[PDB]
Amino acid sequence: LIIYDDLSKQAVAYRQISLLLRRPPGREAYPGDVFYLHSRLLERASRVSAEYVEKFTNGAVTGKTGSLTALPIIETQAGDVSAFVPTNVISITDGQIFLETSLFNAGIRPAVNAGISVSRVGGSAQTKIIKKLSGGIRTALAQYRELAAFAQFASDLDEATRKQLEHGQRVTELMKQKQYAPYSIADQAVSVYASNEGYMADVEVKKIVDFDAALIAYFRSEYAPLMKQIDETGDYNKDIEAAIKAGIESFKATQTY
Amino acid sequence: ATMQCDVVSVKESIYSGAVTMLIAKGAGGELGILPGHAPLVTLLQPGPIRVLLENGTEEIVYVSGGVLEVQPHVVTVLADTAIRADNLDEAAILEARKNAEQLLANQKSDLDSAAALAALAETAAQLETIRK
Amino acid sequence: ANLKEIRAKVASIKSTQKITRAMQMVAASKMRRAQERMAQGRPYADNMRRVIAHLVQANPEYKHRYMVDRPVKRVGYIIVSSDRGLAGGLNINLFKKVVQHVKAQQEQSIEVQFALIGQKAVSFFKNYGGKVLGATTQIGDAPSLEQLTGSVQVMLDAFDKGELDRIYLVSNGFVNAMTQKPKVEQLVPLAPAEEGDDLNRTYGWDYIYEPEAEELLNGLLVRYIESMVYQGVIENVACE
Amino acid sequence: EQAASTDLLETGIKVIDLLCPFAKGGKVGLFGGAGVGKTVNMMELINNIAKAHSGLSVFAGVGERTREGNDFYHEMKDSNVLDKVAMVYGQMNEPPGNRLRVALTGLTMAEYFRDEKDENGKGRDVLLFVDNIYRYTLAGTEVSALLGRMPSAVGYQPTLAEEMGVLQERITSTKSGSITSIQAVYVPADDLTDPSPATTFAHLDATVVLSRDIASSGIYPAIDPLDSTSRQLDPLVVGQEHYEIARAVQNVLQRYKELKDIIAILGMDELAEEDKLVVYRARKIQRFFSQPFHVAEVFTGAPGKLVPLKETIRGFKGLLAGEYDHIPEQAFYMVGGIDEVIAKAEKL
Amino acid sequence: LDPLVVGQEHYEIARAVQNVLQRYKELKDIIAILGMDELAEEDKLVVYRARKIQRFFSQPFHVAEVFTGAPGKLVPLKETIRGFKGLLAGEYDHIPEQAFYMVGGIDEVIAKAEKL
Repeated sequence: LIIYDDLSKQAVAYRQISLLLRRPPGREAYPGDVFYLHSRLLERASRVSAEYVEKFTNGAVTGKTGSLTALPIIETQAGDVSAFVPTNVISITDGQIFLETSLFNAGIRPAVNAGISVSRVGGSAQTKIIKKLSGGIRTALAQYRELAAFAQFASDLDEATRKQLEHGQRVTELMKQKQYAPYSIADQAVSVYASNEGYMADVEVKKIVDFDAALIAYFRSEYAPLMKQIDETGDYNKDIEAAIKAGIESFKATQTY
Repeated sequence: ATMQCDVVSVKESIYSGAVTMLIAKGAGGELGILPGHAPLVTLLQPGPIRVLLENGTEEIVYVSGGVLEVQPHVVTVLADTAIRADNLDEAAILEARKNAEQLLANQKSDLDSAAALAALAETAAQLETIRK
Repeated sequence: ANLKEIRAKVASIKSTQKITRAMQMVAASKMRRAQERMAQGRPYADNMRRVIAHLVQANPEYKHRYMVDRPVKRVGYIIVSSDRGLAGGLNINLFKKVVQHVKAQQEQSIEVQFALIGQKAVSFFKNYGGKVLGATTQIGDAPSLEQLTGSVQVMLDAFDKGELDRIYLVSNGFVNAMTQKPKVEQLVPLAPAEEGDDLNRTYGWDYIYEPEAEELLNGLLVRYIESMVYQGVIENVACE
Repeated sequence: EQAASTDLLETGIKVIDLLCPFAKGGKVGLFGGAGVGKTVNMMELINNIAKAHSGLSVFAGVGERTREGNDFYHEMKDSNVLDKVAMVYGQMNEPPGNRLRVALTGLTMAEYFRDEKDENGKGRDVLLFVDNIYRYTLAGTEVSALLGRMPSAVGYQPTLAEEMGVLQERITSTKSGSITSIQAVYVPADDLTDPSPATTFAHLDATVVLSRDIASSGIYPAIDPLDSTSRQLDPLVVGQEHYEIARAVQNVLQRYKELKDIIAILGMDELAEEDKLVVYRARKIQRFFSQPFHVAEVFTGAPGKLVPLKETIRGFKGLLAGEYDHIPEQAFYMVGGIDEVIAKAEKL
Repeated sequence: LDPLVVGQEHYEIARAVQNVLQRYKELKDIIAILGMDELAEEDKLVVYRARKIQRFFSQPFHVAEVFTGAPGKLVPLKETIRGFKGLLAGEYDHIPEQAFYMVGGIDEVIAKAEKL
């Protein structure tokens, strides 16, 4: 896995070097070939077949594939995503994660904009349990996006729409987290299952983070073996579902956040 | 079978379907099918007006004050959506003297009896309305 | 005129259009609900007409107290308006027309009184001052009849005491969805009537009116007058 | 050299042949990203052209991602469509001089396929797919910048239109045969005023807009029935009856679009018979627009249907008239032609 | 500005202040198109607290007395934290926003409000 902290400063350095060679200028002074510069670098992150690995290793390795993951970073000015380099790089990648300044100041810590963010690979890059449980997040967030403006007057709306709005609010708050504290597959699965099944309809919106953290903490001390099975295997089976449900029921029965 | 029976205290009405005999609470002795002419109009007791619909079918007949005007081929009842009162003006003045005065506050302290006062100021409100 | 402010302004106008459209569809839903509501009040209206025709045919030989006619002396009015703003200006149009009429009455050397039912009417008229016997506000959509019996009853009492000579409704009658006409129409006309039909076929026997030989009429007419004042209330709710 | 009278090319797809009819020698613009089965539609067209008109197809990729190209090749091999198509790829990691002159390479093969005389002449009808002509214009812009030509207007090659006429004009219906073309178009900065889309739209004859909303709904294809247009949907060329049928279904869908906000915010509890009937007819039409393809028979197990145009016209006329106001709406899902619907309904 | 460096209370105070101001930055267009009355009370509180906070971040300087002619002031950190904690809590909601201008410390705010 490889990460480039900034490709904008590299582009600026390339522009400086080219302009000192007096190569023909262009929009924003950029030289002729800027698309090629980032395209040839970003096309080398690929997954190779077992035959390629065997040919390269001359048979020393058999039945194994390889994979290089890339995460370039680009900075935009004032929110303009239509500039030259950002448009060059957006068309090359297989996805985009958009972080908004207004969301950061508003209190959304991971600050992702789910509306415009896209991933072309899709559900083909998830474990079975994550792929099974992921749909209830997207449905809820889309519905909350559509119904957001109706917050002021909600009594006139029917009960189903109000329930959708409440679920959207709770889910949107659950999406918050802390830096230097990555979650594991088991914690993500437990949280998403608790959200989808509706066990957090009782709790207040403001105290979602505390409830989530306490529930995750209880499981890792009480159901650590189950978590180990989920972490190593990742397969989702009737028994795993029943165990998760029973554990969440126990926590809600006997604990104080 | 009665031709029709209706009561109208609210935007909707409660209809009776072919009342086979006309019995009402506080009947007054002229209960039954059209006598050729009704005896009178009376203030029926707020007690619910027991009425049996066709084949002696009883329905929810809770009344809050009933005025009944039967007639050949016409049975009409005037009822109250709320408890009935005769000259409830005392509560009317009670409400008026407590809500308006509290609401008005200085508006009641001012109580400027002049109506065509500063008609140019009302025209100024009009010109504000003329403003976009 | 920099690009950044243009972009921000476009985004903000898009959002504001979202909220205003939400308001528009909520208003449309309540508009259909009102259309039904009135559609239900129209039969309430024509059966009020039926019962008053019944009573005026039942005893036109006697004379009601309301029938009395005396010269105009300090006539007060009934005004109704909305609670919240954004009404497009029909309240202001009603206020302008009623103030023109009352100013004409003032120039006729008769002062006027009024009652206020809408919050905007309370805030506007009393800011410039006025004469009021009673008022109310925040009755809400489709309010209980007993909520607003106070104003009609107090003005009927004022007429009974002899200070009040006449009162006219002031409201906006429905014509079309977008056409609302301020209407200043009388309300206590002494309740005159004239029926040349239905006496031949029926009503020859009339009734003994034992409970009330002539008393009931006044109760029937007070129920009547509260009926069309409620009708005007729901009407103005619909057109607002 | 080429003499043509408008002559529709029948693909066999219902919604396209009804609302956006093609024309032998036309150029079609495809709008939409990934996640809406664009490749599935392209494969279906490739299969249908050979099934009906005995026509081979050519695929030309301009600046294509390598991963997507590999997936496309493997999936076409899986679906048994690769035997009838040729391929020419131009990758992103190549210099712009390669991604520029690849459309001509595909075009030469398509033109040769057109002019292969069958017994008793009759030439052949062939297709050409271009992955993205926007990247074609960008390749031109970068090449012009490399050679040092002075910038034109807003950051575009001095010579842009001349080049797109060189490309797009050769896709025409000649006397001995025909070449159509299906092209995907990218609109920069959501600006139709930009010079590149403006130069593009002067050559298009139809526009197909793929919607993510319909794809999420579960009806495939998800081709938008309110935003797609054509230059053949006139009372003269396509026939009057077709014209008013299409117009009627369009304003019915328009009414449903205007009413769906109300139906979704405050439900269907409102009482009005006419708009309820409009809603039911709109839902029936939406389901009826879907049909099963011959490409998914292998993964699905159900057979495809190459519905002829006349059956679509007759079924839509009957649906608009009100004769099929009793068939359950579930009887139109993926049901092919018109009658099939009836049996499917009588099966239930 | 990290919870490990400044502490725990300081971080929460700063985040709450920035959140309130950012929320107020987006309610201007709605107030324009529709009346102030239209917005709910949970946003009336935000608007008023944002105005009060915008003026309370003002203080007179020792150096710049030649311009205004008012004596300079100095405020320690703990007074700042205490005042902002009290403000975001809803206390000092009855003091008019005109008493937060070039007044420095909170007790000076109280005295200046009393003088009005």
